[PDB]
Amino acid sequence: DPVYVDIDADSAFLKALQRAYPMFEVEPRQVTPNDAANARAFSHLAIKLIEQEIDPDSTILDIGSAPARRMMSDRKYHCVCPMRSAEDPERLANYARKLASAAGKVLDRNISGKIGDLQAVMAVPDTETPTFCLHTDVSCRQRADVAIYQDVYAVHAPTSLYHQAIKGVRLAYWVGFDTTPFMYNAMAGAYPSYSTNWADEQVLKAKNIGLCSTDLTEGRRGKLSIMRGKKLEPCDRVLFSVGSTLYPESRKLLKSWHLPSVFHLKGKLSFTCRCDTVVSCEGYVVKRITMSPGLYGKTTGYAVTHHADGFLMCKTTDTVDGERVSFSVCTYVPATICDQMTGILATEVTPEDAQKLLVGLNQRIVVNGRTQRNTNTMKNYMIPVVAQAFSKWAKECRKDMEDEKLLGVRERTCLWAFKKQKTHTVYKRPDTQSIQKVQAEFDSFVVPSLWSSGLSIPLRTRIKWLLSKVP
Amino acid sequence: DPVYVDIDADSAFLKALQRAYPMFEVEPRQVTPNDAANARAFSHLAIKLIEQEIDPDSTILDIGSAPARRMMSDRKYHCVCPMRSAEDPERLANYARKLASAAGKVLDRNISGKIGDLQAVMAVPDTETPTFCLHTDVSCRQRADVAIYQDVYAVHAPTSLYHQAIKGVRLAYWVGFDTTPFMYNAMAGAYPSYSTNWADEQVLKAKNIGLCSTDLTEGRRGKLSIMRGKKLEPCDRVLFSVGSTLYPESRKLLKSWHLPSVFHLKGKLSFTCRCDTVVSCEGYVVKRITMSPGLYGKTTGYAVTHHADGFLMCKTTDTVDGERVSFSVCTYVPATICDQMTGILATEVTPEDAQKLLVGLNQRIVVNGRTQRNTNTMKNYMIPVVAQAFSKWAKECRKDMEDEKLLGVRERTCLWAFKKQKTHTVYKRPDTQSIQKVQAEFDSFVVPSLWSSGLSIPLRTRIKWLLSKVP
Amino acid sequence: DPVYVDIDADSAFLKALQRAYPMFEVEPRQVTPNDAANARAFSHLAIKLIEQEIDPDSTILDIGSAPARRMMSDRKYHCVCPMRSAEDPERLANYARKLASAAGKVLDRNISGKIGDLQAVMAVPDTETPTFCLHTDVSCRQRADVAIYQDVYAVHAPTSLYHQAIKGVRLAYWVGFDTTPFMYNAMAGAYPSYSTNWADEQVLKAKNIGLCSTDLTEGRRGKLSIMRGKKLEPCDRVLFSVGSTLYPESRKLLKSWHLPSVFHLKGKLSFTCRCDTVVSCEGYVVKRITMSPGLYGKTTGYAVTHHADGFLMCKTTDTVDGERVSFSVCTYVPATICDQMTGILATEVTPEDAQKLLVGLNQRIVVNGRTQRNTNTMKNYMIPVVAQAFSKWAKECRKDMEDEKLLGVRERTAFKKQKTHTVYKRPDTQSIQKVQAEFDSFVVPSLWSSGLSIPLRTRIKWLLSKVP
Amino acid sequence: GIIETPRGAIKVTAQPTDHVVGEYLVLSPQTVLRSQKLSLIHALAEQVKTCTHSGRAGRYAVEAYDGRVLVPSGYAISPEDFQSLSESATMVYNEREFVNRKLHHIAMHGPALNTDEESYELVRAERTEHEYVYDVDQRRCCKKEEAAGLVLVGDLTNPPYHEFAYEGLKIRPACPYKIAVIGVFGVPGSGKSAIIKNLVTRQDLVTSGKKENCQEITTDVMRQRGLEISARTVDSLLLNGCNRPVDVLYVDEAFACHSGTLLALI
Ligand SMILES: Nc1nc2c(ncn2[C@@H]2O[C@H](COP(=O)(O)OP(=O)(O)OP(=O)(O)O)[C@@H](O)[C@H]2O)c(=O)[nH]1
Ligand SMILES: Nc1nc2c(ncn2[C@@H]2O[C@H](COP(=O)(O)OP(=O)(O)OP(=O)(O)O)[C@@H](O)[C@H]2O)c(=O)[nH]1
Ligand SMILES: Nc1nc2c(ncn2[C@@H]2O[C@H](COP(=O)(O)OP(=O)(O)OP(=O)(O)O)[C@@H](O)[C@H]2O)c(=O)[nH]1
Ligand SMILES: Nc1ncnc2c1ncn2[C@@H]1O[C@H](COP(=O)(O)OP(=O)(O)OP(=O)(O)O)[C@@H](O)[C@H]1O
Ligand SMILES: Nc1ncnc2c1ncn2[C@@H]1O[C@H](COP(=O)(O)OP(=O)(O)OP(=O)(O)O)[C@@H](O)[C@H]1O
Ligand SMILES: Nc1ncnc2c1ncn2[C@@H]1O[C@H](COP(=O)(O)OP(=O)(O)OP(=O)(O)O)[C@@H](O)[C@H]1O
Ligand SMILES: [Zn+2]
Ligand SMILES: [Zn+2]
Ligand SMILES: [Zn+2]
Repeated sequence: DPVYVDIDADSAFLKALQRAYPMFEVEPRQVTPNDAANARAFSHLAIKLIEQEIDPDSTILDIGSAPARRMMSDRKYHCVCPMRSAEDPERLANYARKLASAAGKVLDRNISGKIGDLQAVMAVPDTETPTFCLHTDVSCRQRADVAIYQDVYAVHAPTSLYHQAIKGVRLAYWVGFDTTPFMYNAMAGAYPSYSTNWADEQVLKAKNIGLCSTDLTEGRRGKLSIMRGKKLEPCDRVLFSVGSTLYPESRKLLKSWHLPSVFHLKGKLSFTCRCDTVVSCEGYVVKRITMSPGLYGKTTGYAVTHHADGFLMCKTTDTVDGERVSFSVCTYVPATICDQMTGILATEVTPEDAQKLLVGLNQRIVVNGRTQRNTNTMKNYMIPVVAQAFSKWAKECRKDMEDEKLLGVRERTCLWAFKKQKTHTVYKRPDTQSIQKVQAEFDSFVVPSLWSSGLSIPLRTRIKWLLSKVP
Repeated sequence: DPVYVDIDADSAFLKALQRAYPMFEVEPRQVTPNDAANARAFSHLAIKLIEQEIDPDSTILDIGSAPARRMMSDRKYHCVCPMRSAEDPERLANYARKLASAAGKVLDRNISGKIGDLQAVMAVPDTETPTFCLHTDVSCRQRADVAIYQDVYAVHAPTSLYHQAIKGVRLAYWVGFDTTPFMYNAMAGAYPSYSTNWADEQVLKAKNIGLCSTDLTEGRRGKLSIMRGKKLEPCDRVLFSVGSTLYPESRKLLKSWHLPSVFHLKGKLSFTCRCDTVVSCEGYVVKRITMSPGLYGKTTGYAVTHHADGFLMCKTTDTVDGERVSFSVCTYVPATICDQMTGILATEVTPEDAQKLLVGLNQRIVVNGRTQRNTNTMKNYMIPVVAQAFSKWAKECRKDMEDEKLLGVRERTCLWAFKKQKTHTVYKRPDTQSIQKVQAEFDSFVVPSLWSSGLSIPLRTRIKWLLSKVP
Repeated sequence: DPVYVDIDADSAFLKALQRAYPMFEVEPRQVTPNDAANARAFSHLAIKLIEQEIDPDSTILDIGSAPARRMMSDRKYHCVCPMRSAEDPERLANYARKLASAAGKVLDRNISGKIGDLQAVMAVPDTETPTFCLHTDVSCRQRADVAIYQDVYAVHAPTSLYHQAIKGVRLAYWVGFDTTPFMYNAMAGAYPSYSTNWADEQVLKAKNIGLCSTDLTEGRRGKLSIMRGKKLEPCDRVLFSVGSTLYPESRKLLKSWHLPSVFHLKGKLSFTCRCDTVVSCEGYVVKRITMSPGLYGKTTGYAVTHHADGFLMCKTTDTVDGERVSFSVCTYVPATICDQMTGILATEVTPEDAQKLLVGLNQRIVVNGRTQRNTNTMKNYMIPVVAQAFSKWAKECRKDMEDEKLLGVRERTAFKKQKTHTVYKRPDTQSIQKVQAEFDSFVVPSLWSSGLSIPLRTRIKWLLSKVP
Repeated sequence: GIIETPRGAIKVTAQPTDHVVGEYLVLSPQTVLRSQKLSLIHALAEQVKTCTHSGRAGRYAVEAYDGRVLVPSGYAISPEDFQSLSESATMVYNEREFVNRKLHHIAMHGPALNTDEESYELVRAERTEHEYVYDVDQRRCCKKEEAAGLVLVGDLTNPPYHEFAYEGLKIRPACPYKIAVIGVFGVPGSGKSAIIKNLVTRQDLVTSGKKENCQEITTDVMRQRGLEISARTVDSLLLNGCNRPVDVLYVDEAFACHSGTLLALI
């Protein structure tokens, strides 16, 4: 019954894991020094929680999953495995090798069925098999009732969900990052608890952000370019870096998963949908979607996010390829730090004073008999940018206290125009909600195409030879 | 006898629950990290108290309830549930699936009767049965004795009660939020103890309230205006956020449940009825209404609310979509903080000075000549607004002492004009009552409204298939 | 023989309650989080004291009572229950349900007789029965020995007592609030020990009193008015608030119960009566009245009240609907607080200085960590009013010593009247007032009409149709 | 539990099911002080006190040290014998963990450099030429049970003499024996040695004194007269089980030993 995770025994992330999963008990057991250990521990516990609340003897659709992970599970899985990625061949070869080595040593795991399923598919690519297929989400023609997504950011959420509901699916799950920073139209950000940094294509040559690179120079007073520019706005291309692995993503598909509370799917058949958040821990969320046939209720087109920790978004100045520009950066702040800062933001503080006080509140020296250790609450490299945000916030709130307006009227006079004030910092305190306007009515989903066999003969021969032995 | 609640064992809300329910023994056990755990514990205990108070073998009506919650009970329930919300199809499917999963495991309850009841209704939708029906509150034709409203905000209180009374109902109950803030015509507010925030639709783009969202701007001097404003008053649309779930509401239907002490319902038949409050805990109240035929006594049309905690309403200046405006907000303050705050409020105190003392007073208090922690702390994100409100109140109380006037006279300046002094805050101290004027005579109840079904073929087929599982 | 009260086990009201009833022993036991627990504990103990004192062989009359709470009693009660309020139908239905439910189990308290008697009244709603009645206190024609009033403020007192006397009643009791604040003609007041606040209709839109409600949208100049009032004087209508319940009252009927020590009743027959106070505790009093035929002695027409704690009345300035006015308020002060401020009040003190001293004396006092002042002796929402009164009282006392005058003479220029803004009655002090002591008005408010409806009769009879 | 005093004499019943060794009751020092019935041994309760704390963490980290008081139970004895019997049993119980903590303290922290603690080293759990060796996981003395981690050795680790006395309390008698206890006074080695040397009986065993004293009499009787008297020692006689009762007992130099130990020995 104990659940074992690959976390160091002295890590401070263990306490956060326990409060997020109070129905389990977690014991650390480290076997490898992976650079993204925290990002994998959460995913492991999420799968265990889902399987505990799913009715048994029911088939499950797993979209875009490596089949080597669902081998020892006692449930029924149908893996959809297209071959449009650069690391698919390794996963397929590893799955075949592990399957062959497991034959004859495991009593009841349906190993023989899996072996027969793989051989049948390799003979005819277009065949359909209960445990394996090479179609896409909109091409698979196998009926089920539960669908599971895991770290998928390459599909359109309304279009993909509609095709699943046609086959008769009434439940779905999603595991991944938090979409809220991308709804604010930010340029760069970071998730410090999981050692993840993301940035835009146009700021990859910055100097003082999480993910950048530059070089030394002397500085010249003249240089000409054919691009006038004069406009720095976010684009559709975004780079992700989790640990030491790179992932290219797109903004349009990321924002499509910020579903509203209630929405309708209208087409040949009609459905009514909902969306809830069950687990949230410092950036990772788990979502549950229910689908029913018919058309009921009314829609409002609003999305609500609940903040347990502080959320910051400020404006910074940096040099990109030698030129000084300005953009926006977002991050997360622990709740304990935010509560202890309430006293000093009642006055005006310079950035230097804020930085010094934050350092004192963060670092402590701990002695255990004769050993000495230094302990930190949050990562140190984000302190300078955070200190700037508090200084600006404390100044904007004061100005509202002298220019007091009348109650119930709008000031609009020499000309009938109203002045718009400047804003440089958005700060969301703990126990505060944010609301956004999105779309709730979806009509067109027609995306016809032709299916092409994504496989090669050299790969087919290698798999067949590997799956050739008397057991 | 012990009652279990899904609350953390180290929370500070357990003390408040014990004080509100001295006839029970509550102890905590946690199985889910829900974001609205405090709002469900109160509802669970309220139902237990109501069931104990009333005698057995009495028929009870539920107005818009989930039948799955009353499956395991001894009392005779009659569930009235139309199909008017997006959650209705999900609730019905859950009820059918759970009912068929315990056909031969529970013998004490009337499981067989419920299953047969569901099937009979599914045949034709116009059947009245002792357990299930698909009508509204003014279309059901089942005679009972007790009616229960649990978290119902979408009905008119006088009209709904009259239709229940003519069928022979003597007692009723209501469980929900306090409606006092909405009689003061506030623009936004919060319930800190239950992580609930509400705001008007016109101010959803604010910056420093519990429910808002804005972006960064540089400032545009002068803007185009096709239409003219100059008016900023609350409208009928209000949005609620209980932890992480969104609920739209209406002001007129919200204010209809703030009934006076005595009122008459005179139509074809006449009744005389009262209203009392039995349980109140930091925002949640339980109301009891008893009807009786005939006309007796005289009415006065006054409503009284008793404050066990401080209630505040101040006027603040904020920036909505880049423009400076002013509006009013309201909140609750713990009693302990208010009592310790009396000493310095006899002089003039700046908002900065008040903020510093509130932060310090949030960690230590003095009781019975000794010292301890507060243990009844208040949320930090609302301290800035509270501190400003106290300063205005102190200033206003010092101008009345310097303007002493003669007893028995009222200065007037044929017209007679008298000046009105300025008031910017309203503060209701603990152990103080509020009295207001409402309506106490209702006669117009004529609503000749027809009825129509709301089911569909695809949903009916699914329910029949689920109930077809005899084992 | 212990008595159980429905209050908290750590409430400070236990010490006051035990001291007022030294012939019992009080034990706490809480089963309901009621908002008026203090007000119900006193009434429960008051009835117990009265019951044991009287002869258990006499007949007792109840005026406007609820028969439900008189079921489990070994005495004889004649309940007078008219139908003139919205609460009576609920009480009558509850009485019928309890009688049928407890039939055949407790066969000791004469349950069968009560059940049969109730049915007889339902058939003919004009008969007089030993247990139940449907007339008023004037129209009832039952003879007894003792009459009991409990929280009755809607009956003229000299008239009601005379009608009881001619039927052979020699003793009476009354339990209710103190009527002293209404003799000083105040505008608003409070009873902080019982969470009770009252006010007049003309000041219901105040800002800094215990029972008011104001608005926020304002700030303008000029409000045209047709009538030129210029007058603020108390009117008949007065509203009460006990916990979270509202009660309308009238000043004239409230002042009629402030009876003098000796008074005469004249008419067809003559009687002499006396009034005495037995129990007093921070606002509730218990009065005993005796009647005797004939005329004896002479009257003086004076009423005397004894103060065990401080009684205060001052003048305050507030804004009603936006307009600044002035009126008077009153409250009660604990005796310990009054004693400890004797030395401070020797000179002139600023109101803000007095407020700080009061806060320290109230919630910041310690002696050994055992008793102290329970860290809350006086409720914190009445301190600003009290601090203002002491400051004005001290200032006015100093002016008296600076205007020393001769003995036995008065000066006329034709005399000047000074200004008074505070009346302060210290503990161990008595107040005297002049009232009427001779009554001879034999009014006959005799317009009898039943108030029972056909649907209500059917429901009551149906509840008693089944014997279980 | 309850303590009965039948007509002056004091006897204790062992009805509590708490930690008991042999026929001796174990109870906290604070319990003894708060009882007027046990006022005869209140002096020992004060002495065993000042040695009860609940550990400490930080720069100066220690472990909880708990002491207990041992009293005989089940037998009706004189009140005077109750005092001496408690002292002997209690002292042994407090002695055993005093050494145990010292070895455990060295393991977790660093041994002192300018001391003698370098005689204690950390040794692999496999190479265990030490017949008895002290372990850290269970903080006892054990022969071979695969002590995980890294095992400690030392000087007193070789013979665990402190551990050889904990089990002795299991067979420790409680009822004193009634017999004419006579004694010879004066500087020894004049006639009292000769009583057990030249005119000792057949069934007597020379177990008294130090191991050298036990053997000298055996060599003295055999060389001078004979009579084949064997030789055991006090430590072995007290720890190991006894045999056929001695006819007449001629213990010498027993006044060095504690009186309570002699009472159980007889
Ligand atoms: N932005 C983004 N993050 C991903 C994606 N896939 C996985 N991750 C995250 O990267 C973290 C570490 O990746 P791994 O668990 O090592 O991936 P794997 O399944 O073991 O196999 P590899 O991708 O070859 O390393 C995971 O926990 C995911 O949260 C993706 O496609 N896009
Ligand atoms: N303003 C408002 N509050 C509600 C309503 N319904 C429930 N609530 C409250 O919000 C809380 C949320 O309830 P949940 O924890 O989601 O449990 P549930 O009501 O059984 O299931 P849901 O349908 O998801 O709400 C409830 O405890 C109620 O106190 C509503 O219709 N309007
Ligand atoms: N001013 C005034 N006070 C009353 C009246 N009736 C009762 N009270 C007081 O209200 C206090 C609180 O009692 P309630 O909350 O009314 O409940 P109850 O007296 O037990 O029974 P009900 O009259 O049915 O409410 C009582 O102690 C009375 O002293 C009245 O008619 N006028
Ligand atoms: N339309 C789809 N339906 C089902 N699975 C898909 C689909 N598209 C991709 N996948 C699978 O999900 C994973 C993502 O494939 P993708 O083409 O996005 O690789 P990529 O070039 O590295 O881009 P990214 O880093 O955003 O994932 C692949 O393993 C793929 O098999
Ligand atoms: N007139 C009615 N009588 C009985 N039940 C009703 C009535 N109107 C609505 N309900 C029930 O209220 C429940 C939820 O409220 P509603 O139908 O208004 O959904 P909504 O659009 O989300 O609005 P709200 O936020 O107030 O709940 C539904 O289950 C519905 O059955
Ligand atoms: N003349 C009377 N004789 C006996 N009982 C009476 C008489 N008048 C009123 N009562 C009873 O006193 C109780 C108080 O009802 P009341 O007539 O005073 O009207 P109310 O407005 O409901 O109460 P109140 O005016 O005291 O606030 C009722 O139960 C009523 O039956
Ligand atoms: Zn497939
Ligand atoms: Zn129905
Ligand atoms: Zn009568």
